[PDB]
Amino acid sequence: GTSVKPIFSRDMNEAKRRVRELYRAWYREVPNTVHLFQLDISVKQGRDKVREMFMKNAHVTDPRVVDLLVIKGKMELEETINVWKQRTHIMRFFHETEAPRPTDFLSKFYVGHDP
Amino acid sequence: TRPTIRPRNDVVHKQLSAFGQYVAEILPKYVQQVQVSCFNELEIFIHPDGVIPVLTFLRDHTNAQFKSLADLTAVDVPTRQNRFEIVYNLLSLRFNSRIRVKTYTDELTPIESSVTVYKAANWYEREIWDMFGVFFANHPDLRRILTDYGFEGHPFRKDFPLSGYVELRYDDEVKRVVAEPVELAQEFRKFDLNSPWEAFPAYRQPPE
Amino acid sequence: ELVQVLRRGLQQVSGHGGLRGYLRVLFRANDVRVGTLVGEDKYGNKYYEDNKQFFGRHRWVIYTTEMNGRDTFWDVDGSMVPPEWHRWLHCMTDDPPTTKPPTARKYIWTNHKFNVSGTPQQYVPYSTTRKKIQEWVPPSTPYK
Amino acid sequence: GVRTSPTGEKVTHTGQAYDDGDYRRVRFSDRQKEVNENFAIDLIAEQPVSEVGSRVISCDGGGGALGHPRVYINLDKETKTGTCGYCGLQFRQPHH
Amino acid sequence: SNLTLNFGPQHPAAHGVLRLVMELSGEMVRKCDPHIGLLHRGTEKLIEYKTYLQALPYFDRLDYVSMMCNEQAYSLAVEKLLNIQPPPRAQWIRVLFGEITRLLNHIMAVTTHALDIGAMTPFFWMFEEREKMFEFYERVSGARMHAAYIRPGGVHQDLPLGLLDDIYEFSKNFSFRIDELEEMLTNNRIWRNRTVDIGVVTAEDALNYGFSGVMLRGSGIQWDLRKTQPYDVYDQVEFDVPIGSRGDCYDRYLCRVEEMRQSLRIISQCLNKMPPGEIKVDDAKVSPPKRAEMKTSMESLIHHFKLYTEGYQVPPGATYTAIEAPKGEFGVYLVSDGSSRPYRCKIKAPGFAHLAGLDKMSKGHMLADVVAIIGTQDIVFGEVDR
Amino acid sequence: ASKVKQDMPPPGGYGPIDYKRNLPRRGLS
Amino acid sequence: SRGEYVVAKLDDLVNWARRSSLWPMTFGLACCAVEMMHMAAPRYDMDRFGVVFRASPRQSDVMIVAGTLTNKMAPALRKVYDQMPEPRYVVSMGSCANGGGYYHYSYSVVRGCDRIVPVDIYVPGCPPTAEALLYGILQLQRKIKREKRLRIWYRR
Amino acid sequence: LHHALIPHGKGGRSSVSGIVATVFGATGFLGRYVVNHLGRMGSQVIVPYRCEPYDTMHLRPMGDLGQIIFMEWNGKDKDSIRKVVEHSNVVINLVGREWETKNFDFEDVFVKIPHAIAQVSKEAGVEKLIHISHLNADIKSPSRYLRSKAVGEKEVRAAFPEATIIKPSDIFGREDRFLNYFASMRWFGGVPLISLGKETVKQPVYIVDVSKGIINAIKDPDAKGKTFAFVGPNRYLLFDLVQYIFAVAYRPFLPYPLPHFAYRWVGRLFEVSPFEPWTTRDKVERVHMSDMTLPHLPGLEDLGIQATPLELKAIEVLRRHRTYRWLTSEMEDVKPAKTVNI
Amino acid sequence: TYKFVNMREPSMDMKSVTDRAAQTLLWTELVRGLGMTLSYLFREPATINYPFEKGPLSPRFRGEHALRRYPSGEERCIACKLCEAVCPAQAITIEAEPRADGSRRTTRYDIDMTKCIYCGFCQEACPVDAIVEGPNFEFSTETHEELLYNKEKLLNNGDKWEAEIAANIQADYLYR
Ligand SMILES: CCCCCCCCCCCCCCCCC[C@@H](O)O[C@H](CO[C@H](O)CCCCCCCCCCCCCCC)COP(=O)(O)OCC[N+](C)(C)C
Ligand SMILES: NC(=O)C1=CN([C@@H]2O[C@H](COP(=O)(O)OP(=O)(O)OC[C@H]3O[C@@H](n4cnc5c(N)ncnc54)[C@H](OP(=O)(O)O)[C@@H]3O)[C@@H](O)[C@H]2O)C=CC1
Ligand SMILES: COC1=C(OC)C(=O)C(CC=C(C)C)=C(C)C1=O
Ligand SMILES: COC1=C(OC)C(=O)C(CC=C(C)C)=C(C)C1=O
Ligand code: SF4
Ligand code: SF4
Ligand code: SF4
Ligand SMILES: [Zn+2]
Repeated sequence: GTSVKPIFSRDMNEAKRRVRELYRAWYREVPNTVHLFQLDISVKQGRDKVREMFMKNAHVTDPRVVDLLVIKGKMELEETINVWKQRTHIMRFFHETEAPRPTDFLSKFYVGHDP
Repeated sequence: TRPTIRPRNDVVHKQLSAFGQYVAEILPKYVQQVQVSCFNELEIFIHPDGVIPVLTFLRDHTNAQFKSLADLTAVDVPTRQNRFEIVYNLLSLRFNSRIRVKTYTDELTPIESSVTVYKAANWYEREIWDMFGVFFANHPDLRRILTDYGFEGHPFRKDFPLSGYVELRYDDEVKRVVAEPVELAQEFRKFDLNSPWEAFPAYRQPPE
Repeated sequence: ELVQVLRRGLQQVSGHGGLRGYLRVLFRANDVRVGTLVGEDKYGNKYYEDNKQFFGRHRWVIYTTEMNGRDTFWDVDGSMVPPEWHRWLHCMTDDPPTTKPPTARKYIWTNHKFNVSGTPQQYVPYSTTRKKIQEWVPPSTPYK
Repeated sequence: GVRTSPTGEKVTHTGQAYDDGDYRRVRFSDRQKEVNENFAIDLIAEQPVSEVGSRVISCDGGGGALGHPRVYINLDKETKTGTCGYCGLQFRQPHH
Repeated sequence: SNLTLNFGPQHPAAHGVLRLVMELSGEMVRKCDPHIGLLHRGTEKLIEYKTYLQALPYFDRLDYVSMMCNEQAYSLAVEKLLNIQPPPRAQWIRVLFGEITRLLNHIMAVTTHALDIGAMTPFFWMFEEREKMFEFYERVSGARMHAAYIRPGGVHQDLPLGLLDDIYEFSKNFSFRIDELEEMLTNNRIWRNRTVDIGVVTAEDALNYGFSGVMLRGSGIQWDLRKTQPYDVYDQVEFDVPIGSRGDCYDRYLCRVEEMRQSLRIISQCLNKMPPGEIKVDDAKVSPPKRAEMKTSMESLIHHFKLYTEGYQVPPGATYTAIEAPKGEFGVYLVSDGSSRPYRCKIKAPGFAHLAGLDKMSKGHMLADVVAIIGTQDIVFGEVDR
Repeated sequence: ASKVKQDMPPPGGYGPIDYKRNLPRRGLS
Repeated sequence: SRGEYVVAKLDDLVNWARRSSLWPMTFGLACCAVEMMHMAAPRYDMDRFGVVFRASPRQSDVMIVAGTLTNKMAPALRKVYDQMPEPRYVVSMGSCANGGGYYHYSYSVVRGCDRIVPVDIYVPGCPPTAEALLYGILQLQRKIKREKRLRIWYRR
Repeated sequence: LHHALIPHGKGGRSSVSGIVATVFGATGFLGRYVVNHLGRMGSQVIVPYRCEPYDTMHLRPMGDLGQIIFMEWNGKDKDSIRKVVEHSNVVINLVGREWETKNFDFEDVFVKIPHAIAQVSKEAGVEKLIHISHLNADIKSPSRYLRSKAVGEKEVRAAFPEATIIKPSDIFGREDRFLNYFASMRWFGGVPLISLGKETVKQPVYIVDVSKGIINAIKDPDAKGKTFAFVGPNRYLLFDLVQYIFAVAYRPFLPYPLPHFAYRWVGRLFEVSPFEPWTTRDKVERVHMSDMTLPHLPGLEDLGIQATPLELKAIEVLRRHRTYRWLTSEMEDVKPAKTVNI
Repeated sequence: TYKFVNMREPSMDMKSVTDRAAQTLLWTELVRGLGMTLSYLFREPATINYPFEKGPLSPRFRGEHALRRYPSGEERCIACKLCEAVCPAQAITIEAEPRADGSRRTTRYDIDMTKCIYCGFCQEACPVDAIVEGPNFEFSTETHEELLYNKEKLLNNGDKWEAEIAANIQADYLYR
């Protein structure tokens, strides 16, 4: 049994339903974010970025972890809708000033010691 | 023994012990332990499920009347299966007394919000959520309070690094403030200070 | 008692050496009070006291017009005061260096320097340690 | 005791001086390199050796509580002077 | 919809760094949402990375209007965990400088409150007195505000030979400055119009919202930590606790002025009853020895070395220690694991709970009324954000 | 080995210090 | 040459007008703002030098960064700096604003405000005394006395 | 490789990149981007400046402590160049002016100064020199500006044989004189275009692409004596480009044809300004001249850079030129213009 | 013991009622405030004439750091690293080695003045009075780098300010 208590969801089905509701809300919100913050990206770029964030935590199989992730996503959406975030906060998702780092062994061997 | 040593008060110690026994007798369902420190502070260790009843009793009981919540914070002890220790400090103006209530939780277990008992809890729980990642159920409005917008992690956890993972600067190409991985010109220097000789024999632990 | 104030003003005018010195001190320091001379720097600063003034205005300095290399007729700053007169002027002691000279040391600077920031002489930081790792030097002779 | 280097850079008392190939020298262009002129090693070498008539002497650096912690120095070795570990002052017993 | 406005952080009336997001209907305030953390420096984790002596200067910068009071609270917590007792002269010095610090804080609060409401002159009149008290601070410690003077052994140094005379000279005249400020503000009809019946809070709501200090006393609650839970020598001084009856801004302003007068009274008593003796505990495993002994005797040098490198160990245990700071109850929850570095140090700032109640207090008021209510809560964000 | 010298109040005590409110009436009817 | 003399005199006039009328923004962060207020207090009376606080960035000439700059606060400080009309000057006051100070190793603190805005004068101290801040302001006035805008324009 | 110049760190602000670069003309349009890119990875940057130091302040936050060093220099003084290149392993030349001043003309800024920089850098032992020319540089070009560019590139090659020459074409960006120049022409009400702009083809290139190309040329061992051509991915007729610029700015477009001699007269009239001229006769000629195609030269793609199209970066420049009504319009609204590609 | 601040009741006789009516209609308390401001107008201001006049300080004042010497010219610092250990801001960096004459001296002594909090803990910890907080407070710079002090700068500060530092230490060491 392992005797654990829930946050919101009983199993993975309800957790997936909450995930889908959060995704719908973010997808609806993206064009308003592009308009209000005067972003130079397109709506497609924003929705692709939204999709990318969800995919990152796709592997998780625990309903409590999924519930907490949905709570955090709702908090982030609330920050975005009320314009508590600024333009810099929204653009931090895109890492525009970070130089790309190669994943190949040779590139890493050449630059430094880090694995 | 006289000049440099703090004097102790035994009347307050006896009174606090009696009241601890009183509270433990009234609420056997939730009270796991009662302690009185030797500088006359009374603590009550409870099961998490009794956060709301116990507090309510202490707030509304005629003989308790702890109607002020002085502080509410968390302590992180990674070696415990339940990582986080939740501490309520209560003050009774009627009886001019103080009491401490303690419980525990882990990363995935919610604790019931005590805003219905004390209004002051509203921000404190938010801080606990921001700094430690402990979720409070039925909180009217739970979100970050201290950290920057979009900040990732809970900085008051023991395994969170002191300087964090990201740092901010102004970039002229994008004409805005940007975040990057932390790089320090001078690394913070860790000091190994503990003496290899035991200081306090009264706190020695059995050799297992 | 108005005539007393006016005569006080006329005496203030005449105590700066006439109209020229009075205007010079009026335009250099924005103040025309006449005090008692306590001492003079080797750089040219003059020090005055007037114990009837309230605490803070009872001691002052009239800066020199020419310190080490720069013209200080208009450009003066508080870092032009040498340390002994610095101790007297900030009321950290009652005894001026004229009556209570500092202890002489062979390593104390004989010439005070003011703040040098924004100039060629400014301080530039650098590491004061030697090289840590020594590299192998290959031989200068061919190997075959 | 400040000496110059082949590039003209002044040598500090710790002995630091940039090599000719070192690019960091560029930080001193149109500015100056701050060097203290009073080398403490030469100054402490200038002090005379005290002669005392006891096997053990005591040193506190002068000025009482304004000096260093008081230490005791043994002067049994005839072909050597006893040196203070804080001050650098030297003591000996009369010989010859 | 309502108009949404950013009040601060770059605002004269924001008391530093505060992002008040207000929802307004016209100039009526429908909702206040305080956003804080613009001065969150992560003090508690940093303290977790220091020895007990190294962490003391952080309490100077928590509430940078009442420095020695925070030093006193932290020192009392460490003393309780150490099971040691400061000497009497140190305790009398602590209470004297705590009352001087309360005078400084109350001057700042009242004058900047009046400045925000629109009266600028009393600020200028009283900041000269603030500068003289800064001179007292510097003469005792070498720093004008961040003294680091009060330490878990007592105080760092004894008083200079002429300090008490100057403190007496200042104290015998401060009451006339209080009188001039009162003549400017207390009976002015514009001041009363801007303060009376503004930000009324009931006693029960004040208790349940976690209020403390004047924010309780203005509503008639008869509470004061110096009278009910005295700490150093506060049981040996006589003073009255001012109590309000309306629970509004005007009553709290009157309470603060009366508390300044009571502070002058306590300062007089402390000046007359200063005893002789040492100024830190005569226990070299806690308090550092004198310099002359450290340069003369082996044990003194060893203890100086160890206290300045590793620091003293504190027996394991947890305490909650609170004081009546000028802004309300100031507390420390300090946990020791037996080593020379604290395991956890939670700081309780009265401004935290006071600002959390801003939305309740602003119901049915206007923008200028909210500015006055901000001033009446006596908020410094160094302690609110920590 | 002279007498202990410390910052102390003078023999007897300091003069009394006023602290009460002082707002004279100062007006006609 | 006549043009050299005329442009030099006009430079002197404009520089004097700018340094004699320095209006800092009403902006403070932490402990150091208390010493700023004491510098505005009667004993030092910065207003006697021509230094007057004004709330609006549009009516300000100098920004005094007096206190710790957090990561949450940095975009707002950059925004109010950008909204200052030019010429504008920045004065860094205290260790926190200078390089981080007591909170240099914190996760939420910018390590010196010069990572966000360019700085003209650094004032050391924790906090610097009101006298030290006044010294820094006068040093900025002397620095403004030294600029050669019209002479360099004529040299072009 | 001189141990102190061995790269260390992760490539961030506090890292060591092993680059010591002297950037002439670093206080201009391209200079700020080049200095920012060098300071991002922890290079030691030397900025020779002739202007008022107040105008260099925006370059101060671009580097860690001690990584950006400012020094005065004179373009006509060899010792200043010697002083500012004595310690660098890379010298970049971004010196240029769109108009001629009473003290410096095109021959001074595009031939004499680059030649002096190249010669002194070669004598000092600098191993890498980057020289910026124009894609349209021609010895027989009608424009004075282009002819001096060609002569200067020849002299730079003569003085520093192992130099890398980069020829961009009409860089556009926030502080440019290309999109801003055409947007500002709304103040006259109509847009005068020679032959209605229907016989001019442009291939504009993004500023960040040029800066990244300079950085990659610095870090490319194969680019020693190479000549590159930095151009954008699309070619546009001038009429279509100006129409798109006015559409992104949401301003009414009123193009009318002006004869060449009349436009030359207007350039003459505007040249008389003692300040920065609004336009010049040389500028008018350059605007109306088609961009050259040089397929034999390597380009941005040979340095690992995918050229950014104008359609993704026009809004960040032209949103400033909109009125309040059109300020919030998104970037995918303005129907990208037609390209004459192949 | 407690007192009330706002618990008085006005008199309801004709005399007091007419006095309050006169105060309402003739602005008496506002005139009193105007009189107070007029009184302050004719007082001597508290402003001092900086920089020709200076604010008062004490020998305990903590300012710019300096490294000191013995009267022979030998440095006092023996590289014990107590100041480095105690510094609350980690503003001090020390490297040391045996000197050519076998002495225990530093090869690196750095203070980051933009990290320092000017608490004076280093001078309390020092057992030979080598590192001190001097009396100087007017050392603002134009760049960040000028505030990163090395050993040469600190020794120069000591040689520059010893004449005042020794006198200041003489006035306070009996309290230490
Ligand atoms: C016609 C209407 C339009 C134009 C309006 C112009 C207004 C008239 C010009 C006003 C001139 C007054 C300025 C002179 C006062 C300077 C005082 C003196 O002190 O300045 C010194 C040197 O002054 C400057 O170097 C030169 C100032 C003036 C330069 C030449 C005068 C040019 C006037 C031409 C006017 C024409 C205007 C253009 C018409 C189109 C430097 O000292 P300073 O740093 O201050 O003080 C230090 C503070 N201390 C003393 C307390 C220690
Ligand atoms: N922008 C474009 O469309 C493309 C640019 N070109 C070339 O790219 C280079 C840089 O372009 P860009 O940034 O736009 O030009 P800018 O006008 O923005 O700046 C050019 C730099 O050269 C300096 N400079 C100019 N003249 C002199 C001089 N007589 N003496 C000393 N320094 C001087 C300027 O300094 P100061 O501020 O003091 O005057 C300035 O820093 C130039 O060589 C240009 O020819 C290549 C294709 C087109
Ligand atoms: C009277 O002029 C002044 C102000 O304008 C009203 C201020 O805001 C301030 C800043 C203090 C408030 C609380 C913003 C000061 C110090 C001042 O002197
Ligand atoms: C004491 O409380 C405080 C204020 O209220 C008086 C402030 O205005 C400010 C800052 C705003 C002005 C411009 C100093 C700060 C930092 C502060 O701490
Ligand atoms: S530098 Fe010191 S006084 Fe200034 S804000 Fe930071 S901690 Fe406070
Ligand atoms: S004064 Fe304090 S913070 Fe500064 S170097 Fe000394 S110990 Fe460190
Ligand atoms: S300055 Fe003093 S405490 Fe610091 S290393 Fe030197 S001798 Fe030790
Ligand atoms: Zn010795």
